[PDB]
Amino acid sequence: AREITDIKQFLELTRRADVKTATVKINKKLNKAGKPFRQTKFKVRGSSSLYTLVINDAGKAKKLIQSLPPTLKVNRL
Amino acid sequence: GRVIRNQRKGAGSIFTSHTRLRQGAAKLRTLDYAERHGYIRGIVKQIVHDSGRGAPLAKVVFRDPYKYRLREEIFIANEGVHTGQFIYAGKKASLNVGNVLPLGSVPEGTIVSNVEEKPGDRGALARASGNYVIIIGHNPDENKTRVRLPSGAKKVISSDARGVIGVIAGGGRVDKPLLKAGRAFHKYRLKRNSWPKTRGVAMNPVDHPHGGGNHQHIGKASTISRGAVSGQKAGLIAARRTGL
Amino acid sequence: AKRTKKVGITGKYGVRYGSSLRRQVKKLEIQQHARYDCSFCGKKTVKRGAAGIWTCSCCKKTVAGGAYTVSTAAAATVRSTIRRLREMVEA
Amino acid sequence: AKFLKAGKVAVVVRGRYAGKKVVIVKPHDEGSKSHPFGHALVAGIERYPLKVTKKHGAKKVAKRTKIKPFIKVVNYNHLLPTRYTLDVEAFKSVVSTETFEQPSQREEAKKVVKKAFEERHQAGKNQWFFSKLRF
Amino acid sequence: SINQKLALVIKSGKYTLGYKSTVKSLRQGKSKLIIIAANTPVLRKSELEYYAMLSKTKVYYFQGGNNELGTAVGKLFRVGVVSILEAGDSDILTTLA
Amino acid sequence: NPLTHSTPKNFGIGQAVQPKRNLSRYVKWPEYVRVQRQKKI
Amino acid sequence: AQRVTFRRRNPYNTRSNKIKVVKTPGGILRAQHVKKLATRPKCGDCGSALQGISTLRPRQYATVSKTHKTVSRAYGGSRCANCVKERIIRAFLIEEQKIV
RNA sequence: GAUGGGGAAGCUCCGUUUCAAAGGCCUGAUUUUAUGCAGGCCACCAUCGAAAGGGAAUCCGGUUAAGAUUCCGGAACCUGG
RNA sequence: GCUUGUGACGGCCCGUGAAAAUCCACAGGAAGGAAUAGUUUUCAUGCCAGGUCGUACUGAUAACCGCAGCAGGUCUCCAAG
RNA sequence: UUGACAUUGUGAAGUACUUAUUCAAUGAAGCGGAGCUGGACCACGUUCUAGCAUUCAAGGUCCCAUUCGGGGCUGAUCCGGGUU
Ligand SMILES: [Cl-]
Ligand SMILES: [Mg+2]
Ligand SMILES: [Mg+2]
Ligand SMILES: [Mg+2]
Ligand SMILES: [Mg+2]
Ligand SMILES: [Mg+2]
Ligand SMILES: [Mg+2]
Ligand SMILES: [Mg+2]
Ligand SMILES: [Mg+2]
Ligand SMILES: [Mg+2]
Ligand SMILES: [Mg+2]
Ligand SMILES: [Zn+2]
Ligand SMILES: [Zn+2]
Repeated sequence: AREITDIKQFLELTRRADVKTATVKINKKLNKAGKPFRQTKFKVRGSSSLYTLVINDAGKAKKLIQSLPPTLKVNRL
Repeated sequence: GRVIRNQRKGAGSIFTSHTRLRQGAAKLRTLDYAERHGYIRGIVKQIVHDSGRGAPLAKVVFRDPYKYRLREEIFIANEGVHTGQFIYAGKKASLNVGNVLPLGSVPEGTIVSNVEEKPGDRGALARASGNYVIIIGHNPDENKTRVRLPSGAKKVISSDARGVIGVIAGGGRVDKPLLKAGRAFHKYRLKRNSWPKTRGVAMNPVDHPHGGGNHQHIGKASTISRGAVSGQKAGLIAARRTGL
Repeated sequence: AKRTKKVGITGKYGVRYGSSLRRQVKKLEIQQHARYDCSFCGKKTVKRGAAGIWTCSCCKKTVAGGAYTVSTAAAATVRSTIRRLREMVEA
Repeated sequence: AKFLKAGKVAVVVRGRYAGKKVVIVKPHDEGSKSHPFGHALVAGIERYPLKVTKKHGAKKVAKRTKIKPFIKVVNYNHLLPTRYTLDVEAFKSVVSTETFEQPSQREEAKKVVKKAFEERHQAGKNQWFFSKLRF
Repeated sequence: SINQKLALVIKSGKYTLGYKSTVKSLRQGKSKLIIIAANTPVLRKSELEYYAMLSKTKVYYFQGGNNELGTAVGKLFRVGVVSILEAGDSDILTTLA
Repeated sequence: NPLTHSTPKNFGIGQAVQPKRNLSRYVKWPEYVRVQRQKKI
Repeated sequence: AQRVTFRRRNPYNTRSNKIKVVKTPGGILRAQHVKKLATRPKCGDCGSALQGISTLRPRQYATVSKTHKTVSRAYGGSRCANCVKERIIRAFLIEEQKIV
């Protein structure tokens, strides 16, 4: 129900000690007037709120997936 | 016969006053130390309509002499009183419209309204719109004051009784005809259940002393003595004279 | 263009209630719906609320007055009487 | 015939300081590059000292006599001039146009004004200036 | 006759009409006389007097409302206060007016 | 001396709120108190 | 042409039973019960609406922060700026007149 | 419609703040135990009376032979602590 | 365009068109408070709990009342071309 | 409705008093008498303005035994306990 546009605060949420699950959603959407691109959403399940980070660049998306904490339950699709 | 209409009103079941929308009882301040020795200043906050009353009302705020707060008083507004005006009440108040003074501290011919019959009853006389009391004499030795009432009667009142300088606002109301039954209906909708009225000669003998007969007529003199009992006092009670 | 000859504002009553009664209402209806000068701000912005209540559109001030006019003839006389008697007790 | 001088005491009429007494330090009648209107550089009181009686001990008197000052550029139309006056030579040099538009220089001026106000309040003079207006 | 004296200063002197412009002239010291309408609210009237006292300015109280003061100046709108910047060929400043 | 000031209050009519005074003459006593006093009178 | 019904037991059109028609993600029309609209706080002196104050039902003011319920000035959430200005001017002038 | 009071042989009647000594929440004082004792505050003085008046807070999707804004999944909000 | 909500206005009254619970702001300045240390749970995040009773169905030319599966009577919301 | 008796007492002369009884108000606040100050028997803190008025009250003075404060008188005249 809440959206974050900063990567630095996103990583802080993943180690908030109350976060246990997360999901990755891949969307195939069309841009303004170009070829289709893949859009990914990172959703962090907090105690009170769900935080969604959306990034449209697949190059930076791959790095963020790897950098996720190994102790966090991550659901792919 | 059965109980007649005017007898049934004393039970007060459907004949009580409709007081939901009333602003409150209109009274002067309680006679206190400041009133009887000096004066106290109040401020008019607003002038508002009161349901069932022709004359408008004024909300005046005074300070409490004995503790830190404000006190609200509901007065009957005189002509010329406006919002934001200072009101002075007491023995040493000035002779200005809206001020409350004892009847013994004003000159001859002064026009007053909301006059106390006795000191401290907080206003009994000259309350309807456009009415006033004329002060016509003083009796300093007997501490009395002679006044003229709206009905024309002359009354002797204590000089310590209070009154408000001026005439009750809203005058001239009764000069405009109601012009139809609908406006009469709404007038008494906010007063009491006394309208419309059925004539007694239109009823049956069981209902009214004027009822019955093969013609619609009274049949006996409509002047009824003061000594008659309930159920008989219908018509002109203790009339000294009749006719135009 | 003139729409009525003599009824004026009482044309809303049609032919009812009698000409004499309609004439009496016409005189008082014009007064109560009229616009009056304000003695506090000098503008022509005083109209009636309920009977006896007169409020100025500007300067947000309300004055108690007559049922259908701001000031009655009787109240004007009272002001003169109070003024005359006031000057006889202070000077 | 002009009373908007460098010692006149005025009352602020608007702007988070309404009802607070102030003294003019430097007036600018014919506008400036900014504030294209008549304005003055003023220093006033944000927290008036509390009333002190003879029952209060030495520890409590000092706490109750503290004064919180402020510096502000005010339009002439937002000031209400008075007849009182207060000398400004003790802190005239620190309150200026260069003092403003700089966060570091604002606080340095305010602590200078604080010392002057407290010493003025001691050995009671300009008592009307240190008395909070009731409204 | 104040009306005739006030008329002469209109066509030969410099005046100032309105509350805001009068206060601005008082702060600048260019005012020599202020005329206040009778129906001016007391709070505003007392404020003008306080400004006049600080600036050492003579005050005259007109015997009429804002409608009458506007007509005397020669305008079709109401005027609550008049500020005289400099008299022309009139002697309003040196007389009772 | 340089900090304390004298601010007398005005307790006249229309002035500051009246101070607390002894009102024993005006106390609305219980009924049994009044009866035993009025019996003496 | 889809028709809707009330979602509570009250079947009458009172002030507390007002509805709005919305379309759901399921693709159908459904009534939505709406609360009564709020009223702006008014000035204590002149009665006009106060600038800079949130408009909410009385109980909702306990949930919002104080910055939404006041203005950084004397009488912030009680009197408007013009009425506060009149109070200060009147207070100064009257007290000066008392001395003289 | 109780109480305080006044009626009535009595069943009961009047009246609702009334000719009444009408009641309790902030904490200080105590480290014997739990609340005696010290300034002040407040005097408003039962209770009943609306499934259409006033009113703190939830939505979508799915699910049964028959239940759902109540169950399931997901996503929120309020109050008290 | 239809239905409905809402805003700024205008007309009308000898008619001017509820109350209380409850929530908030301000005025006031009693106390409480820092330098090797304190305070704000009206900023954010995190923890726990939320009782009791109603909830099926008809709502009418057959589930209500008229002796009945009676052409009568019985309050209201949604409204396509 | 009118008269008589009871409630029903106190003083004077050819109406007077107070306590019974009756009416009214105030969360029973300033009553009665005297004494100061002023004026000529009366007054004895408040009238341009829609502000403000509350912490046994500041000040003065006398005590505690100094510590963060407490206690009298005065400020705010005495007398009678008849709420008016
Ligand atoms: Cl009848
Ligand atoms: Mg018949
Ligand atoms: Mg008969
Ligand atoms: Mg007969
Ligand atoms: Mg409801
Ligand atoms: Mg009963
Ligand atoms: Mg109940
Ligand atoms: Mg079902
Ligand atoms: Mg159901
Ligand atoms: Mg049956
Ligand atoms: Mg049956
Ligand atoms: Zn006006
Ligand atoms: Zn305002």
